[PDB]
Amino acid sequence: DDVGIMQQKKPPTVVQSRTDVFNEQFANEALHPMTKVIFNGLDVNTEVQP
Amino acid sequence: AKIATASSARQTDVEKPADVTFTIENV
Repeated sequence: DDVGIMQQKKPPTVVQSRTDVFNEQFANEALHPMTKVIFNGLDVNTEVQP
Repeated sequence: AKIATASSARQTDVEKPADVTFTIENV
């Protein structure tokens, strides 16, 4: 129970469905625990407070 | 140092054939 210093490991996250017509099929998918983000290239918080 | 990793080990087993000695023990 403590905050790690060395960087960890990731799935890693992937973008998918956005537009107003999909027609997805659900082929493949791996079955391993992963992450899927809706918006492309987010993670915006560049402010650093010393 | 940079990235946290994981390693593995397995306890080893060492044995030779029973060697020959020329020195006696008891009377």
